[PDB]
Amino acid sequence: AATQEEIVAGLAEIVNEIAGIPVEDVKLDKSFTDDLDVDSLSMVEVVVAAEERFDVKIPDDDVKNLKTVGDATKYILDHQA
Repeated sequence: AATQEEIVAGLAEIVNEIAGIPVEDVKLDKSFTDDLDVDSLSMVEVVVAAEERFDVKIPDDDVKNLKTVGDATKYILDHQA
């Protein structure tokens, strides 16, 4: 279980590990594979550590359709426990 504050703010922690993007820069209007740029191939590893964080369940086949954390937020909320 998590909140938007865990998703948005929390992702930046994970994103800072995976790639090294600022711990507040992974905002709702910040697209992972566009504005953020998070290694690009390793992006699934962000998912893994995010799944670790929110306890979310998002397989590679599922995550392949995301964009920003705006999408990720309501998405992760429905895909988490």
